[PDB]
Amino acid sequence: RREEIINKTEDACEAGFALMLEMKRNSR
Amino acid sequence: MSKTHPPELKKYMDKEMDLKLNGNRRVSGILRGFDPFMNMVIDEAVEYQKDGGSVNLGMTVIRGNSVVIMEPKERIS
Amino acid sequence: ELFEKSTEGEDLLRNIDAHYFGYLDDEDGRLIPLEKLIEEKNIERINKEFAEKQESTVIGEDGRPMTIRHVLLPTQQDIEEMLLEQKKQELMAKYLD
Amino acid sequence: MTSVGVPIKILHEAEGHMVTLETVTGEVYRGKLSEAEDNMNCQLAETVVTFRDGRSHQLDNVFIRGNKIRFMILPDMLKNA
Amino acid sequence: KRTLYVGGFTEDVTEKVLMAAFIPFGDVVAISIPMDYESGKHRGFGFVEFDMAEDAAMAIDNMNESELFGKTIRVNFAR
Amino acid sequence: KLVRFLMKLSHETVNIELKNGTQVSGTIMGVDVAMNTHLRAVSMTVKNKEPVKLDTLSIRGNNIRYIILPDPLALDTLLI
Amino acid sequence: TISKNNKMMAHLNYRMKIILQDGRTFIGFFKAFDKHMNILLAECEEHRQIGEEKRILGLVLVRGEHIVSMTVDGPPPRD
Amino acid sequence: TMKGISSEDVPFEEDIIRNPTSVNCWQRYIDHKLQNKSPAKQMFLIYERALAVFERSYKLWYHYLKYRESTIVNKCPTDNSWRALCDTYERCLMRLHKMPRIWICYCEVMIKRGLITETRRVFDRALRSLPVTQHMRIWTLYIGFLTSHDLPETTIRVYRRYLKMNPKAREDYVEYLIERDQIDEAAKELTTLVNQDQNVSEKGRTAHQLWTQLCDLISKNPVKIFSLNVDAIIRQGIYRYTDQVGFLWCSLADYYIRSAEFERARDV
Amino acid sequence: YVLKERLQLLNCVEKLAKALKIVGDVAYTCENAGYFFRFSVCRVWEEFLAKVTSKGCNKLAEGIISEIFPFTGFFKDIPDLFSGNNSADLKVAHSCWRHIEQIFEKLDEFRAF
Repeated sequence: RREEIINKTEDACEAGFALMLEMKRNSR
Repeated sequence: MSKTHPPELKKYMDKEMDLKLNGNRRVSGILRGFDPFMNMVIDEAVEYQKDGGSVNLGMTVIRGNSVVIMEPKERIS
Repeated sequence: ELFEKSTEGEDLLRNIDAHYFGYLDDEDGRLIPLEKLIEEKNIERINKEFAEKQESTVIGEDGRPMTIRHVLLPTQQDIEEMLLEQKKQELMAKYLD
Repeated sequence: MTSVGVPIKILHEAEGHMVTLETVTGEVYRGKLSEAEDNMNCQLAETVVTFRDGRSHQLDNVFIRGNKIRFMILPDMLKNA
Repeated sequence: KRTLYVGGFTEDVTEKVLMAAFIPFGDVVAISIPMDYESGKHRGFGFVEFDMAEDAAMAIDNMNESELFGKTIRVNFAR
Repeated sequence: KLVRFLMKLSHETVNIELKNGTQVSGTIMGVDVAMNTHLRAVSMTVKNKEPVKLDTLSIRGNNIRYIILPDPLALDTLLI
Repeated sequence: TISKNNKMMAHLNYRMKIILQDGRTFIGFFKAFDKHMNILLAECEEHRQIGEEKRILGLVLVRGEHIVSMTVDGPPPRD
Repeated sequence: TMKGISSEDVPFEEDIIRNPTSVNCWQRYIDHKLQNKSPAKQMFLIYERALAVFERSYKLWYHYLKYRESTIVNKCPTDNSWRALCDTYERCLMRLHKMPRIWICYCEVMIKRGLITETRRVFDRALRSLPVTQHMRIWTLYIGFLTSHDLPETTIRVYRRYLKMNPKAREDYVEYLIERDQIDEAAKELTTLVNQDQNVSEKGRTAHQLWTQLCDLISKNPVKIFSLNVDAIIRQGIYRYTDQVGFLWCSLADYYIRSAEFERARDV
Repeated sequence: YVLKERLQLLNCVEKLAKALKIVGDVAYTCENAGYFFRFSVCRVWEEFLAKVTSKGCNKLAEGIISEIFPFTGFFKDIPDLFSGNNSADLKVAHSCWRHIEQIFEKLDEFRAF
């Protein structure tokens, strides 16, 4: 779980921040 | 699986019958024998030869795989 | 895990209701236009795969109008006299000739 | 469950009716059949034999061993099965 | 393969009703309903023999788990 | 083992001999180990009979007296 | 044709010819297969060599061990 | 013209006229007419004539309906000949509506025609008409037809009917809904599964494993889910599931991070 | 009430089948009665309207509607059902049909019971 929980919250940032950039552009 | 039992030989055993052999030979004999190998045992039998007279066969054994042809004199009931 | 092993060692009739028989599912009607769209692509799909190779009108069982195509046919009486006339022709032909 | 013995089911259906068979000696037999075995041994009760010239004889019993024989002709009724 | 076992029917199902039910599937040659001698009524089961084995197979594939007079009948090959 | 040759044996041309002094020539197209022999494009030469041609023939391999095998068939790899 | 079940089914509904150990030739329809190569032959005709002779026959079952040669060649059948 | 008699099947026709007593008199006629290798249009007539006498015979109906389907099989399913076959099943069902094979064969024919809108209706009739003990033969076709197509809204309503008689299929309903991206409905049915206290489901999953599949589904799809207080259910896992508290706090934050709600992610 | 009325309606279906000389268990259930209505009662009714419309308007005898109307045996408890005027008798004939049709409409709703 030490390896599970870190690496699966890393892609979560990747999926999250990719979406955040789409939101930050659509606001323009 | 299951396979099958030997025939109901009891219905035909101990009767008097004539037997036929290759080469047109005739035998008359009483039969009383059975085994898992399905051989035949003949007793008090007499042979009718194609090239001679007749002789009496004393307690005769016949291998079951070789020959099996029978003619009985008593009607089955 | 012993309960996970417990099944290894080891009633619909009371729930049938008006919803089960579909009395309470079809008042909406928005299903049909979606069904239509899939239904036509099916017709095209079978055509492409194949390309390489009295009436009565009545209210039906489900309340929606249907049609019955009753068969019209000679019943036994009409065909009985039809074969009668046929067999008389060959009999009289054979009797004279 | 068991699913085996398809010819045996057909062979059981052939029992009780009349069969024709030929032997290595060349003559033809006609007989009524009611005995069957997995090893193809068969027995006929009441039988008529006819030779390829003009002689015929009647036989009350004939026993057939399934492994040193020519093949037998089975009744038509089996086609219904 | 030609004889069927029918079980689970109501007391109103007579031999004529089973004859009526199973005739749709084929020619019925005989019906046998073992009656219980102590009660004078049937044991809720009866046999039906068809002329053709194919007709018996069609009877199973439709009549098994059918309702006959409001009770679910079981139809199977008589062992 | 001999069972490997019978199952692999296909497409080649062979001459076949039968118990009644009969000779057959046919090409094989079959895949099984039980020696069941199926022939296509067949020529037949029975003892005391005129030769005849057959489009297809099927023979119980156990009945065959002997089979004659063609030159390019490398039997050594099939026999192993 | 011989033994193999899937091949057996394909050859059905065709006219098939048989030759046996005694020189007779037979032609018949068949719709049966035993994996030990026993087949049921229907509507058969036999030819005999003394001269020449032909006989009309009843329905037959054949054992593959006796069969010397078998070939398949026929038009659409009769029922 | 409408009249015409052969020279060769007149004995069978006359035999029926004198012996109107059994299907066998027609079967000898029908069986004879096939050995002649006769035209299909004549066969339909003899069958419909026989079925005018013996309208409750399942054998003649089943044979006739399958003979129609046999001779029409070379025509495209769009053709009106396949429509005429369905109208024949309606006339058959007006006698044999309690025989399941006729309903099944009718439904299979509707699938071969490829129509959807009233194929579903034929199925709904079969359920009303047959005994409930026969319905499992229908449902495995009915659901199999629907789940072969991209028909989410219809299949939903038909499944929640089906699960009233076979609730054990709810596992397969969830798997369907996930494949059709009905994630909110799939999570609704998972909660219905987790609310059942049986130690294991028929797919071999215990309630804790079913609840883990819910927490998986619900955290990794923040945008697609609306009916569930995702935060509330995951905190109901920090409660009770004391052996995975550290995992579930991260799983709750993972949900918010995927929602891009980074402020509430920091709160968690 | 629904159970009671369903039984009395099925007795009318039996009475209707008797008037039609139709033999069979058509009154056994609403489902049997519904197929009886669609296949048999409606067919005979449409076969009546065809004779009126295709011929009865201008090339059949006056009052023949009193002969060709099929359900006369069902309304046997009404005397003088048809007066002998095709232009008028067709209206009461339609009124007779709505009485029969209303019976089966009620049954088709009672099938759920």
